[PDB]
Amino acid sequence: TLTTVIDIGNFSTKYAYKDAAQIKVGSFPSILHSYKPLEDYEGMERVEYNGLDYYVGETVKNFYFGREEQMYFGNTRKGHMEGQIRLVYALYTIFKETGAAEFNLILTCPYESMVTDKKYFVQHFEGEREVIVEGKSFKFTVHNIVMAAEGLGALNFSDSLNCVIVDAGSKTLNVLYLINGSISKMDSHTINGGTIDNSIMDLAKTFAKTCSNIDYDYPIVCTGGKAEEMKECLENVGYSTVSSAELGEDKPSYYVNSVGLLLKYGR
Amino acid sequence: TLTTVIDIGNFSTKYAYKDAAQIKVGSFPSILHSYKPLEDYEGMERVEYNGLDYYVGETVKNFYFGREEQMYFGNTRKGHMEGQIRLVYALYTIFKETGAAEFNLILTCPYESMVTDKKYFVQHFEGEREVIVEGKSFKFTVHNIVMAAEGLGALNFSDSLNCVIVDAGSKTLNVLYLINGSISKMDSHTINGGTIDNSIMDLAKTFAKTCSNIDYDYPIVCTGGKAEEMKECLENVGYSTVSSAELGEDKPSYYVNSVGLLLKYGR
Amino acid sequence: TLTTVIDIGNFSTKYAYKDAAQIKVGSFPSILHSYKPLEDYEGMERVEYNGLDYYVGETVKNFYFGREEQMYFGNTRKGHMEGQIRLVYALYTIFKETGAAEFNLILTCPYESMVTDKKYFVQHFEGEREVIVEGKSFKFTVHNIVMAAEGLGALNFSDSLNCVIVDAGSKTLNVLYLINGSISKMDSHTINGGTIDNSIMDLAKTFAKTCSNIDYDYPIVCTGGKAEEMKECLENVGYSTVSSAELGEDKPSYYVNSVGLLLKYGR
Amino acid sequence: TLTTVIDIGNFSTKYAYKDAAQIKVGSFPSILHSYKPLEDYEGMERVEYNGLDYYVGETVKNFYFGREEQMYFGNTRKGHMEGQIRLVYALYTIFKETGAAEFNLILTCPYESMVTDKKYFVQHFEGEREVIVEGKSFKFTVHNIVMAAEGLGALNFSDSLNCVIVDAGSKTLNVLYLINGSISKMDSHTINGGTIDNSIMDLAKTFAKTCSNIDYDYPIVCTGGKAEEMKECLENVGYSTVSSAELGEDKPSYYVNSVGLLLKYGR
Amino acid sequence: TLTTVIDIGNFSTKYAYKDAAQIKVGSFPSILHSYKPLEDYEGMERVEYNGLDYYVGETVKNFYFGREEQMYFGNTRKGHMEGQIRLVYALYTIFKETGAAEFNLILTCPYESMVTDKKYFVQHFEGEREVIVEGKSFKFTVHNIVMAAEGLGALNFSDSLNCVIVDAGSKTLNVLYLINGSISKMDSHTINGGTIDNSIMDLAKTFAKTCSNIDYDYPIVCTGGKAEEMKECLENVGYSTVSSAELGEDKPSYYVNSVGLLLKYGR
Ligand SMILES: Nc1ncnc2c1ncn2[C@@H]1O[C@H](COP(=O)(O)OP(=O)(O)O)[C@@H](O)[C@H]1O
Ligand SMILES: Nc1ncnc2c1ncn2[C@@H]1O[C@H](COP(=O)(O)OP(=O)(O)O)[C@@H](O)[C@H]1O
Ligand SMILES: Nc1ncnc2c1ncn2[C@@H]1O[C@H](COP(=O)(O)OP(=O)(O)O)[C@@H](O)[C@H]1O
Ligand SMILES: Nc1ncnc2c1ncn2[C@@H]1O[C@H](COP(=O)(O)OP(=O)(O)O)[C@@H](O)[C@H]1O
Ligand SMILES: Nc1ncnc2c1ncn2[C@@H]1O[C@H](COP(=O)(O)OP(=O)(O)O)[C@@H](O)[C@H]1O
Ligand SMILES: [Mg+2]
Ligand SMILES: [Mg+2]
Ligand SMILES: [Mg+2]
Ligand SMILES: [Mg+2]
Ligand SMILES: [Mg+2]
Repeated sequence: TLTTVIDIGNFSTKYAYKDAAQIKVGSFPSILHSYKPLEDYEGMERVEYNGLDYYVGETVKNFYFGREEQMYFGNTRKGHMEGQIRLVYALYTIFKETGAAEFNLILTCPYESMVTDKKYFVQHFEGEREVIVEGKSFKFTVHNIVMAAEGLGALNFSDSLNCVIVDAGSKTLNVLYLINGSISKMDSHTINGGTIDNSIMDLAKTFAKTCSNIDYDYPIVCTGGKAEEMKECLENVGYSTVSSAELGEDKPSYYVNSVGLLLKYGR
Repeated sequence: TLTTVIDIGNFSTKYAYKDAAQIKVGSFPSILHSYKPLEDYEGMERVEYNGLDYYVGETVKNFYFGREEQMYFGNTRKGHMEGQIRLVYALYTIFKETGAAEFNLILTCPYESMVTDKKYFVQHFEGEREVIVEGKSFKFTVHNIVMAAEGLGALNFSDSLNCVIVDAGSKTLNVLYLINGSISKMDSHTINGGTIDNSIMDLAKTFAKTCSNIDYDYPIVCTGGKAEEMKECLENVGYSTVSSAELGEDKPSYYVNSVGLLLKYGR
Repeated sequence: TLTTVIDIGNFSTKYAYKDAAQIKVGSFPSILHSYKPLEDYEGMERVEYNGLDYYVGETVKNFYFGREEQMYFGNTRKGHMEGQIRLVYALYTIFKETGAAEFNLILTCPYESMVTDKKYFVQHFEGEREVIVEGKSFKFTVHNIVMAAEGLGALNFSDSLNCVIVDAGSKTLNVLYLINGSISKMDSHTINGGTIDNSIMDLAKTFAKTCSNIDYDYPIVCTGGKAEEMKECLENVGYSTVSSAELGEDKPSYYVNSVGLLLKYGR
Repeated sequence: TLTTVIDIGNFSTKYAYKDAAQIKVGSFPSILHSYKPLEDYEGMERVEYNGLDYYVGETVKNFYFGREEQMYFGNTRKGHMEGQIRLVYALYTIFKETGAAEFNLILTCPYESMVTDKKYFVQHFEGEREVIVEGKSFKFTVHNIVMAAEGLGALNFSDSLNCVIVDAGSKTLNVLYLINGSISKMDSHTINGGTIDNSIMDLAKTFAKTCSNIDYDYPIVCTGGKAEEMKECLENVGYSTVSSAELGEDKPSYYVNSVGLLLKYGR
Repeated sequence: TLTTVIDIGNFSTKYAYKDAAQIKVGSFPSILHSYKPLEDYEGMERVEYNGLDYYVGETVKNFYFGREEQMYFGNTRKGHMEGQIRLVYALYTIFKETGAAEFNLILTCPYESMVTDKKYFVQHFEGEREVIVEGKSFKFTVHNIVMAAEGLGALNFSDSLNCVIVDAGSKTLNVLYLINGSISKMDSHTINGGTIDNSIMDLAKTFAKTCSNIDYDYPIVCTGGKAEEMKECLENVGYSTVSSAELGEDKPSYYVNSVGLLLKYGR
């Protein structure tokens, strides 16, 4: 039984798991399109789960040639009748690396939609499910789902236990105000707009307007894919003790929300 | 040559000047947004200064409809690559009332950032500058800048020369401990949080914790926009000789930091 | 029915009671903050009494990370709409040690506010009250309140019956000039400023200015948390017969105002 | 080389010196406070001597607005780590009137602390010292110190050589029983309490209790700042040959302890 | 109407009266202090008479702890604006023993101040006066005052009608040279200094210098509180027929000046 953490995003979908003492990690881009029976596709794979028939892979962006603003799920309630495909293809990708068919899912979600997502993640996933990927059917088992918060993976790489975790996402910012290893509910934002639509210098300045109950000596931990460019544009705003979370060797900044939850949670 | 005082705040930006024996005064709200070329705007005006293109006016708050916690600059180092627009539009508003193009600026700033702000206010303003407001270009001249302290305008309306000036601001409190017409540097706070985010009864009680070297018979001069509600919630704490600064006729309490510096300084 | 003495201070809140022939004693830090619903707190506890909702405990100081000068009630009229929580949580802490729900309160207060505090301590506490601590409701009974003076606990450890009790507090000094086991009202000071804000060498020298009707052979009994450092800095001023009050075994110097009133009063 | 006499008191500090045949005299108030870097002070001056940093001047009483019982050194062993500043600023004030940098100090002290004060006055003052007053450093030289008694200046204005000198001070009475131009050690009091705290009618009556080995025809010479009001309240007690010491023209009664020692001693 | 004799001294105040054939007698110590509102005094009582507010009683000496040379009125003109309180409290003490409110006062005074004291004893006491002792007001009546001499009480216990009465007092000696039951005015001394300040062996030797017109076979009657130690130190000087006056049973030597005037005068 393999306990893994799958950070379903909008630009990409990051999965992390621990087989040996090392952490094996990977991702795949979060662009999927309806079926449209094609002649001979190469860099995409057909996924069928629960009455759906979608292409997930690298070359699904070829379906959106002159309409490239339509290839990204925008700030929309992860785990729809379209967002399940990103999760069950992430389960298949782990199976192509290990051979495990019994999963303990550590899902990530924004903190505002914490108790809301249990309609869609829990009921559709009760063990002994089955996908049909590239014709070949695949059966897996998920018998417990631990729905974490999107941002807490950067807390392991925080020098202070009392900080603000800024998730410089792709369609949304997840400001997560944290006290003692615990998340304050009143002071945690979810700012719309991400690094795809907006520049970081125009996105770090909207952080300084929303979370303006923060003096400039307060610790800020930047995470997300644009983390090391986020802290270079917050220091020009005037914050001082900001530090982006850096992972180990050969793991870039967009695995921080996923790798750090593996190093902390899932007991 | 017109000597004027411009109190750049976070909720609003107050300007005061003296043409006749009277003091002509006014303000405009401190909400500005990036350009976004619009069809036909009515209650806002486009301002271009130094590679910037921002809307300043009454109806800029319509850009922040479902996101009203993003319309206010929060406690952030006045005179950025965004806060210059509030000053040069305040210069334009004076020009629409008098016709003066040579200014002597009496700027206000918090006392903690007194010697720090001279990188941004002095270097960008050296006379013969030019804005482009609503298409029509406008040229002005500023050849001396007197950077005052944010709160000293209430000192003219203080019965005692030895008092504490509490600036019940909008994003910050500027407690300014004063001895003999001079500002003590050790005992002057700058408390984060203002009347927008916090209630006054929860904000006057944080004044009693910080500036607790003050016995209850010591004079406190409340200024700012919420001044006459500030002194009604300090007397419930236990202070006795507190008195908010009242201006003349038809000038409300939020001009005290600006009008009082005109009646005292700028020689 | 348990007769106990609760010395509500500013740095801490000390409670003392007598169950066996020994005196069981304890305290908890006097830092409390508004509610702000948190995810999973560990070293703090929620207290609800009379329309209030506050966290009292060890880790409430984490709410005041970059603003550590805001965590202490400063010289402010004990028993407010915020200071009742320190008393009713002290009643709960005794209940977790004995199981008593009927209390005889020996409260301490400064001598200047002796007859003044009966608006707030008497009327809010008339027996059969109820707190809600950590969800679990708790009912107690207080049917008599003996409001003592803050400093008289050191009188039991005084070799002379005619002395000056110097309460080296945390926000205030309570100089209590005493004749024959009775408190002189004209010669009892209440000096603002304590050991948190001021150093003791700069605080013992303000004692020598105020209470300067004292010749150097007159007995001075130092109490408070900084008592044994208070007498080492009064002897450098020039006082000779000064002696800090020492308790029994395993009771430090900050219980003197509370333990000594149990050994003397509450009949 | 200028031989001068400096009567360090508690209300004021009187210096006297003789340049021409006349006596040039002056004083400055004895209120000093710790440093607290201020913006623009007017009637006070910064004094730095031997690791100290104090304000001495007229307007130092503005630091003690609601706490006016804290501005006076009370009966405390002249020449501390705070009382040296009153002496070295008195040396600076003479230098601003003459230009002398080599001093022969005639210090005054109470007779009880005659041989005791030589730890603090002699060792800290051995010539070639240096103060830093108002930024500008000042070097002086003191190579002999003649420690007189506080009261003997009134002996020159005494018609009898066998009298009692009553020093109606500010924090203390220096009754100095004198026989033949020499001071009796057994019959010289030092009564605590002065004219600041106590009224003279309640202070002259404590003289009649202590020095009650004095019949009513015995000469009493009243000195100090309240001298001519002291003799008007001793005659109501019943003393008959009491006469306050009057100086020359335009020198009030509080220079008697300082001017009279210049006219008698310092050989 | 009760005729009583009240010997106001400096160490104590002795009153004597005759209700039955016996003489009821008593005293109280002559230490009084200004008011200073105290919390709960035990062994002292508040006395208010004629705009005065003083504590008279046993424990008033606690007000003079480190200053014990200030608790005694020294040789100062009995019946001041402070010495009236000792008399009217002596009237109250008689009222607590009998219930009499109409007094015939036999006051004692030194012989030198015989005709002088009638300004203060007669005018302030004209019947129907009123004290306020311990809150409870008390009205009395004094309609004749017989001002005796301090020492004549020992004349009843003198074997010779031609003697010298030596009053070994507390602040003064009242040598009273007596011929035929009548007092010689030229040869009656009043020597300053008493048994408090001076030893008797150093006080009996000053008697031998002043009243040196006395041969050693001449009768000397020692009275006062130190009477039986006075005659033991006059016999070492060389006087032979000296005999201290001894009262009846359970009346010590300090009632002789008061009891003996009751047995002789007041007709
Ligand atoms: N598989 C990947 N390969 C390269 N860059 C990536 C990858 N995944 C994410 N990134 C970088 O991360 C940014 C997106 O941030 P990310 O945290 O992945 O968004 P989300 O919150 O949707 O996961 C992109 O701009 C991209 O530069
Ligand atoms: N132009 C205005 N019209 C009405 N109310 C105002 C105006 N400007 C300020 N106020 C009042 O003042 C408060 C803001 O305080 P203010 O001192 O103006 O903030 P700042 O320190 O940013 O200038 C607001 O809550 C508002 O009630
Ligand atoms: N619970 C505690 N644990 C350890 N030290 C304490 C505690 N409470 C007080 N002290 C000591 O006492 C000092 C504060 O003095 P205290 O008399 O408690 O202040 P207050 O007058 O506000 O009660 C602190 O500096 C601290 O060293
Ligand atoms: N510089 C001064 N100006 C006016 N009055 C003074 C001055 N110095 C002293 N006095 C008077 O003298 C009194 C204090 O007595 P003084 O002998 O100066 O005290 P100290 O013994 O401390 O020197 C004060 O009540 C004041 O009236
Ligand atoms: N009430 C008293 N109790 C005990 N001893 C007393 C009392 N009154 C006087 N004495 C003794 O008398 C002495 C004082 O002499 P006294 O004649 O009382 O003085 P005065 O002339 O002032 O009355 C004291 O030394 C004391 O020993
Ligand atoms: Mg993400
Ligand atoms: Mg403002
Ligand atoms: Mg305390
Ligand atoms: Mg003096
Ligand atoms: Mg007598």
